[PDB]
Amino acid sequence: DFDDLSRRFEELKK
Amino acid sequence: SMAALAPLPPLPAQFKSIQHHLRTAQEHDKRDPVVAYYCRLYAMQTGMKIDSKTPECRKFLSKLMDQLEALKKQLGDNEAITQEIVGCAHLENYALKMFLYADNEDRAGRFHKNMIKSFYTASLLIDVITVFGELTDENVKHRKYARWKATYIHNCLKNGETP
Repeated sequence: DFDDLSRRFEELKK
Repeated sequence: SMAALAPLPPLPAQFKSIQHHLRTAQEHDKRDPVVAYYCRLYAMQTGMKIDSKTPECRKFLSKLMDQLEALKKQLGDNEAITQEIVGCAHLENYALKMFLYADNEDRAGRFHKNMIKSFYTASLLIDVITVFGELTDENVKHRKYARWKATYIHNCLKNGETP
């Protein structure tokens, strides 16, 4: 799902 | 002493499939924080795939993300964290080292918990490096071989027979 947790996860990878 | 690095909630039953990857993470918190970090990163990615909305699962993943954010900050100026290529190699090569340790024990006919755990942990670490993208053929081959050996040798010793 595209939720706030997946958005935080993507930020780690940046 | 960062509060976010303190223990997580109990693992939700939904996340049984990443229990051993999380255990590997915590066993490396002192020994190798790079491994500790990427094992958690895999657990986070995998847990989100499984269930990010059931309240217990959402709470667990939220605390895991807190801990990942804290741990990334604390690792600071670390090449294996700032450069994905190096992080992947670090984990792949650590997996290879314990794989080759276990292989050496196996070839010598020395069967014991440590080499069983080394095979199994190598297989868990190859799961983990899927966070970096598609596995290589050799990755797939090593994970399969390592997990087969861990299971096979464990079962033989449980039954008192030489593998």
